[PDB]
Amino acid sequence: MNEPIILRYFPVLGRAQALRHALADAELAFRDLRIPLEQWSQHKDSDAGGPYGSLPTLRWHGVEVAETIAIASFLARSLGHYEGRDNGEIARLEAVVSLCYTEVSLQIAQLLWLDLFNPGVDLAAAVPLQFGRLVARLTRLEAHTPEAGWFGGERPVMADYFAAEAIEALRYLLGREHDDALRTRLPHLCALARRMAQRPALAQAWSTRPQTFTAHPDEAAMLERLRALPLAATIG
Amino acid sequence: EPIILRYFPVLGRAQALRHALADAELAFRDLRIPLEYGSLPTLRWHGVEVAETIAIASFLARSLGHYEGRDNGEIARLEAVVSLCYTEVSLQIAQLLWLDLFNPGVDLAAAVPLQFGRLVARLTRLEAHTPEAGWFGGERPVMADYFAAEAIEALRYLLGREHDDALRTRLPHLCALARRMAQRPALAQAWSTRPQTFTAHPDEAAMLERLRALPLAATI
Ligand SMILES: N[C@@H](CCC(=O)N[C@@H](CS)C(=O)NCC(=O)O)C(=O)O
Ligand SMILES: N[C@@H](CCC(=O)N[C@@H](CS)C(=O)NCC(=O)O)C(=O)O
Repeated sequence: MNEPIILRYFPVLGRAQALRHALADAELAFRDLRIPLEQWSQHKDSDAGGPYGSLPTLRWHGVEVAETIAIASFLARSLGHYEGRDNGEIARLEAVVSLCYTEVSLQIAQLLWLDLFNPGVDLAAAVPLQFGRLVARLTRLEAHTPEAGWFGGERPVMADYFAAEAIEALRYLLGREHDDALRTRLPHLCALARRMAQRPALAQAWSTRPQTFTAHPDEAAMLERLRALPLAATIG
Repeated sequence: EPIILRYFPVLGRAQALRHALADAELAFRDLRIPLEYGSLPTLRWHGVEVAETIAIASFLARSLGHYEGRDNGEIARLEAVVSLCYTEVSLQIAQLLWLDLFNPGVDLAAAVPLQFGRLVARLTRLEAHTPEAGWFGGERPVMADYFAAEAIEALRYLLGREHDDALRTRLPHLCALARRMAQRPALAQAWSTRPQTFTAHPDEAAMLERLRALPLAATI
């Protein structure tokens, strides 16, 4: 299993799934190292945890990299995603990653952890707000999402991998009942996520896709509480 | 003005970007939009519209020559500092101020020490890789420096002056870095027009009072 590329994260989707996709889709051999949370207090102050004792981390041919956003940009540079692009075009692609990570992936995770991080919170009041913000942000991304192909043009770049996982994150939270509503509000992002799921070089990644979004002890419990709430009316 | 930064008249997501523009040899309009992807901050730079705080930081890093002569691993160390400082510290400080408006019904006495605790631990990890002299950029400041210094000011803003002594004790090199940044001559005008509130909260003053009444210095 001894790879010169190593991506380290927990056995969950949260902050790293897009990064897994970028590496698999470039047909790089890499070790998808999934560190269990029970074993993580051992890795915090070791090399796997990196300078800041947090995940994800990447090792790329001897070079250690930390933090999801920095890794994304490092990979974009390393895979040629910015070749022939001026700073303005690059910044547009980095805005997409940044928006998907900050406003969607971290927020979906916060919604799942909301009880344990905000004791006594009224889910029925708090969720519609935070969720409504989250959909509003994706709604604006959708307005600049191309009808065909990728943010990267004829080929996918980091923005594409993050945008597709932002849709899967949202779909995971809502459940399959509400696919029709998503397709109505986010048609171009939905279609892009579908295209990404069909890429042959991602077949193994889909095959080994992690089941949960965070390491929440009972995430299934939290979801059914979240899905009891009227989130569909927020979309429409 | 060919360069315009648009944000609210508050610190939150933009002060570090104001500092990067001011510290460079550059005229820019600091456009401050009354508190009343359709989101801010935005930057216009010689005809180019840029959005999202992190992407603006990286755009300026490229434009201002911050990454010249650095390999990709080096660039990514700097970019991770910006990302830690903004997403794990500055954004979370904002979250604490908005906490009971966004999480109606929350018990602050249990919630805050935990979230404030995580936030401090992150900065303490960075403290260990902060230089004793100079900047993350070496001889001159880069974006990492501006964000790191605003992360400290954010924390200080939240605690209050009483607990300054304990901060230096926990985070000497970041405290020194932030101090050094404040005395850069090129930033004097920025400090002169420095906004007085961190967020666009309806009544932040009142919210601060509530937060400081909790046992916050215990977290250090
Ligand atoms: N056509 C399907 C759902 C289509 C759909 O909504 N697909 C999007 C969600 S916006 C998606 O999940 N894409 C990933 C995939 O289907 O592979 C149905 O009849 O319910
Ligand atoms: N040491 C001074 C206080 C200055 C101070 O607060 N220094 C650090 C504490 S972390 C700081 O935040 N400096 C940033 C600044 O000068 O704006 C005093 O007590 O008279």
